[PDB]
Amino acid sequence: IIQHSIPAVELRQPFFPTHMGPIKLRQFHRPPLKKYSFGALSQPGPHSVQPLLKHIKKKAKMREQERQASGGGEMFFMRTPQDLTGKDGDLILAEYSEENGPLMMQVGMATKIKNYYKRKPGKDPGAPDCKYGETVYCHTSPFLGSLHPGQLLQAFENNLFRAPIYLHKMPETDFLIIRTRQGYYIRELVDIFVVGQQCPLFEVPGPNSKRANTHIRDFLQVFIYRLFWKSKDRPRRIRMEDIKKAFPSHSESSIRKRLKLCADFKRTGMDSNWWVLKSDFRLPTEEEIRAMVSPEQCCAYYSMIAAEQRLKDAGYGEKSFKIDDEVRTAPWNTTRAFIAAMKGKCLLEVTGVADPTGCGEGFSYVKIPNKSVAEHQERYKEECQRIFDLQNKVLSSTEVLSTDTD
DNA sequence: AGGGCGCCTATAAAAGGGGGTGGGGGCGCGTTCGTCCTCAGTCGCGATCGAACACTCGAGCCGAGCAGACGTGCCTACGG
Repeated sequence: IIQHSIPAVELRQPFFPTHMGPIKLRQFHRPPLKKYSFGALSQPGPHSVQPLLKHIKKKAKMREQERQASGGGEMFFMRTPQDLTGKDGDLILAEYSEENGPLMMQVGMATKIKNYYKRKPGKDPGAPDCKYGETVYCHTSPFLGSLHPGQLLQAFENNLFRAPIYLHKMPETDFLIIRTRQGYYIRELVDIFVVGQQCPLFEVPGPNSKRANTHIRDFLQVFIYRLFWKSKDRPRRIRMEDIKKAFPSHSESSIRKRLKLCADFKRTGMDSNWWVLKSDFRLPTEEEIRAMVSPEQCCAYYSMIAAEQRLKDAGYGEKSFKIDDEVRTAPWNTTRAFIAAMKGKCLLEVTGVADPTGCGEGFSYVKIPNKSVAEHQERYKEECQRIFDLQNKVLSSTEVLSTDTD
């Protein structure tokens, strides 16, 4: 059970962008430092980097007191955008080995760490302890390969994906800088996980699929309801211009569709007119709005449009998505293939063009039929096992390489 | 107790059975070989079932056009 932060659950901006142009899609999950137009750090010259130690201790203390003040047990702390800052709480880094994994979290979403352990035969004294995560004793593997007896494997686990992770040490040279309009802050950060290839648990839709079109529609609908809720006017009213600015690729006519059932156009002598909430229309509750569209569904959709943009950039037209190698790497194909195989509907290529590492240390998620048929499945498991073990060994290794001069 | 007289030894030849010994043939029984049958396995042929592909129909979405309303500008008429 995953409980996301309130800003994420509410699909607030900027945590959940309403629109992304080509540039943003290319930079998806890699935001570049952009200059500020105003505020302290818009100014030239040196700027102080501030310590956070007193602040970190204080927030931990305040949070624990709030915990004891009601009057123990479990509390949920991620209620406001302010609670999501890197400025307090314990922090880890996670570095993703896939250049563009099929699903990624937005800021404000939650994930668990699970410590998968397989018992040694006979008298097992229990799993080793880890600094992070909750131990899970598993007789069957949640991955493509099987755990060996006595093997502990850490992993990220959420509704988008499961992925093995490997704990490493941050280099002694490195610090985390947090940057706001107001100043820089610095934190020590020692724990950094390498993330291995994802096992997708959520299916990414194809471009212009019914699923995709239903999603943008519903997301637009949610944004609209939230606009009415934000309005302080009675009767509530919103401006077309504000919707168009958030959804610049929607025609005014398609926006009028979403508005015709809940609101009335009020014309004024000025090129700004209002849509006023109908007096017999009951605005959906917070709880009902949340049920309309989940953060996971937004993540699936984002994955599609970003991939679609990268494909266009590489010369692959919409008619391409009998199929080109590059199109096989698309998240709508890889997630579909992996999930089908998880349900026993087919097997996976494993060795193939969709291996995200390009060098045999990752899996190619491409459907092959279940179609000597005990040898067919034993060969699939053997190959899965080999790559599974290879990935764990390479990504957990502390060996120092050796810059490639090419 | 001893002399003579009986028998043995050797020679030829015939008569005919009968008896004895050895070899061959015939007859009967058993063994071996061949043929047939049965069983099992494999291959081929035919029929039936399942899967895949194609075609048709319906629904939805998008776009374009028209109408209405509002605002602004220009011209004409009315009022002071």
